[PDB]
Amino acid sequence: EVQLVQSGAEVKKPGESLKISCKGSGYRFTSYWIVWVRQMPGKGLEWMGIIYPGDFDTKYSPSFQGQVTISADKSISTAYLQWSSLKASDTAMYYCARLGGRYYHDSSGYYYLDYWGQGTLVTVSSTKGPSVFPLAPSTAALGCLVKDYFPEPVTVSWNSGALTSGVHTFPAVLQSSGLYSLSSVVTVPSSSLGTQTYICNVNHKPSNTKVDKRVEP
Amino acid sequence: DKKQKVHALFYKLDI
Amino acid sequence: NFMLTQPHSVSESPGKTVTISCTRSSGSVASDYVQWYQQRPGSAPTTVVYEDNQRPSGVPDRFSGSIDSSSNSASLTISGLKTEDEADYYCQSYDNSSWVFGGGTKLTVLGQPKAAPSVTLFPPSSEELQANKATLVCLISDFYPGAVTVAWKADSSPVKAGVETTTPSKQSNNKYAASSYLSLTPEQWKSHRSYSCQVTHEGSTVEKTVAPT
Ligand SMILES: *[C@@H]1O[C@H](CO[C@@H]2O[C@@H](C)[C@@H](O)[C@@H](O)[C@@H]2O)[C@@H](O)[C@H](O)[C@H]1NC(C)=O
Repeated sequence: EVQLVQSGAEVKKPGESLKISCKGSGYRFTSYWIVWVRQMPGKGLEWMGIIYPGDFDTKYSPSFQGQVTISADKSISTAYLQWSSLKASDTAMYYCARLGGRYYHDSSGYYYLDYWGQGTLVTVSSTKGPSVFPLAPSTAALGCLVKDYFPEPVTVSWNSGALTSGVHTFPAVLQSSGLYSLSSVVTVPSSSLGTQTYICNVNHKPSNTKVDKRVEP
Repeated sequence: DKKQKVHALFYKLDI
Repeated sequence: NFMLTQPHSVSESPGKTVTISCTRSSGSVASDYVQWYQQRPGSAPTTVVYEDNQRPSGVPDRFSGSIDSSSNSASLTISGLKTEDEADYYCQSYDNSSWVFGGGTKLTVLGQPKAAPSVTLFPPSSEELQANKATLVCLISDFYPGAVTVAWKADSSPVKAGVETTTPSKQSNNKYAASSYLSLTPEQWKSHRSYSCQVTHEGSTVEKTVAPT
């Protein structure tokens, strides 16, 4: 049974080096190209490069040339992807895949990726508590903006958890600055605005941050 | 011709 | 050098047929072979078409690739749609030894009726403005399928810089939510009559607007 098995998830810091692996079994490793593909979170597939283990022939995407090294060790049937100095932007899922097909130099020959590794997640990432701003109402909707924190997670409750119906807490944006922000909104009886008090409770444990923000018209 | 291109890309005869 | 452009999303009910296009931006599509990949959420991709119209062993004959030179496009047809076909699909070709992927298309196999987004837009708070910052918050929820596009307007002109938008995420009712944030200086905020968050879903655009007052 042909199998490509990749190494486990990696958590690193920028400036560090890293080498992840893709081991092939169930076939002659040196006879088939291995492709590497990157996929940043929530984004599409990007071709990184390709190596033929038999003679170490290697090609890189122009956008990854000089940024990363692709290699192979015949003796243990393993392909590698490695960086000299990781950047936060290297945070992605990385897949290897075998180029199978019919390696004949005539019109019957063909090539396609017929087996894939399971992927290796590489996360390359100091802590900061958020600023919390009331989003005042103007059926009524009111909320809290949780601005510029790091890292995840952040918890939001309303009225110390007494208020849960109508609450929508949104997943965080990861900003180009590298900081996270999220918002929580609750829809309440517009007639209750003058009667009921609304407080969002924001907790960011990594920074020992606890903010209670009253939200009023 | 598309075939010629992929052969140029990929064809290998292993030792 | 070229790009491959795909629709952001397509959908149909079970049993129906869907087509996903892949348009080559420059050069003829027939000049280089096109492959297609299926990627189910959280899983590795699998190849579903190679060399334009060849079906790999193990792939159901419901999947078929073709080339249309007249529109400079490749297409993936998925026939007799099944719930398990729900996935992102990527086309791929070659640019002088380098592999080029299309941006991906989210295929949704409809499991409930299409639902338009609920949108709430908040202006920057007094508190933020006093802290010399300004953020407009556009919250988008209960849409299905899970794909929207968000554009911002300063008055009626497009804003590009300062916009950051989440990917859609599934809610507990199996509809989707997203959010978009527009960063501004307090000066910019006061300098226009209004700002607008415009959310387009299944060809239909939901808009919200706030104003300094
Ligand atoms: C296309 O490019 C060929 C070599 O390109 C190089 O290899 C690829 C994989 C990338 O790593 C790239 O950065 C390298 O420069 C040339 O030999 C060939 O002449 C080029 N063909 C045309 C038509 O431009």
